[PDB]
Amino acid sequence: REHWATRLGLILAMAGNAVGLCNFLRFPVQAAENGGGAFMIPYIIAFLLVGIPLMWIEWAMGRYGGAQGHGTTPAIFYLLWRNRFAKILGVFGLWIPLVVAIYYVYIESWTLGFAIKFLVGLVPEPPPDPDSILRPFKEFLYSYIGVPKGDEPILKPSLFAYIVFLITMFINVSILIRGISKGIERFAKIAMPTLFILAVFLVIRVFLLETPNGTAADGLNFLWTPDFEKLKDPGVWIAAVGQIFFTLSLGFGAIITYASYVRKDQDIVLSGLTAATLNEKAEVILGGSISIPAAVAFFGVANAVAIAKAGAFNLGFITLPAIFSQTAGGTFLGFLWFFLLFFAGLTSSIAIMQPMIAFLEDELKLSRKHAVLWTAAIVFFSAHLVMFLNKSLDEMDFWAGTIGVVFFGLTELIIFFWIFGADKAWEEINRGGIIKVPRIYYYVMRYITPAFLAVLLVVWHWTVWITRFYIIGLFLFLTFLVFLAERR
Ligand SMILES: CC(C)C[C@H](N)C(=O)O
Ligand code: NA
Ligand code: NA
Repeated sequence: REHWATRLGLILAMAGNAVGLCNFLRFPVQAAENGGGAFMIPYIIAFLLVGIPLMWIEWAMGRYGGAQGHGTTPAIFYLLWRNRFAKILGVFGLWIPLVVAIYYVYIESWTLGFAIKFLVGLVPEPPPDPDSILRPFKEFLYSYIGVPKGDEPILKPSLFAYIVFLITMFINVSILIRGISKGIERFAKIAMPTLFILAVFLVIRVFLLETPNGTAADGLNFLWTPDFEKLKDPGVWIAAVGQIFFTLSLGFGAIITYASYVRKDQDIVLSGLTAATLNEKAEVILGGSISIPAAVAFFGVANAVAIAKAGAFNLGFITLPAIFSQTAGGTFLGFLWFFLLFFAGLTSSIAIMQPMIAFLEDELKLSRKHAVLWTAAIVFFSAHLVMFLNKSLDEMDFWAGTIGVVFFGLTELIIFFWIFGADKAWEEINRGGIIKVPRIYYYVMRYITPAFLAVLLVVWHWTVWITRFYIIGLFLFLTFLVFLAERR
């Protein structure tokens, strides 16, 4: 079984797992929609009551499974809970990452194509009224992905977009087929410093922005001024816990698969804490200080919130490049932004496609080459439904990327800390750690986190069926594979 070569390499690979498109695309939108600073206070709390404990739990479950040669949740749930329903629940740990990747890699291909076109300078040229500049870029995006012009929910991606998607899939395959250390870790050691440097440069350049409508400091103040009145609103807590799940890759089965290659005796407490802290630094500091500060600097706080309500794609692929186009060297700055997004999306897509590869390797005894190639074939085939059927991405992100991840985090917490045991799980978490988990977190993992998640869950066109029917089929397919494994 493969193992990580260096501890720093493991930290950077886990950071690349956590640091992705969400940090720079969803967190600005979710923070601006929930009142700026009024969203930051619960988010941090959700990081302390939900994020870190589930991170440690997934690390421990991954290492525990990998010690016995099982990297995926169908087998790890059965190890922690000897029951067929445990395998059925673990099938979600393969279904969620695959379905998520099916469109995540397409968005990553978007970022790659935009980076290419901005480096070559094949960008729209607006004339010297905000709509006068936003419309050329908007249409620029609409021609790339093929937004429907009429009532039919049919997408028509450009040939360049399809070729760039092929290239993105090829890059993911070239990274994954080389293995854990020689592929994921080696690429992480290069991509993470690049990501941080690009994010820091963009943060500085955006902080240097100022128009008669405001400054980037105004956006930073809007994002960092606490509003204790909105602590009463449950929707802020819903958004905060959901964003924590999305940014820390919790409930996607990826952290478990990555930790399954950590050796039996290696540390998981300090390592996972450092990885989560790096991701939080990148998203909260760097990711949050690019889009929203520039939007506030060019339009003010109210118009920036109104633009953020339009969606993550509209802010990341239309509004920010249009804003950059009004500054000296703005095309190159947009190229830097899209290259940052592409490296983030790549370091996340390899991580969310690794679970299926690990399942095929451990449970069906497929070689790494065959496993990577078959996973790539499945993802590339299924991605056409997202590429051509409108709102299929929305359905996949709702069922697998939103409901599925939260329910799966709750399920893994219940299986590890209630079914498998509380003292056993705690000792497995703290075994071999450079530092020890604070004792209070025990009562956070056993009582506070599941009750929090349950309370928040409780308080929380026909073509959609086309997507649903498909992804359900995928689940069945995966189940059949599990069945075959059990018969082998
Ligand atoms: C699906 C996950 C890889 C997403 C990742 N946590 C991100 O920030 O984009
Ligand atoms: Na993240
Ligand atoms: Na990443």
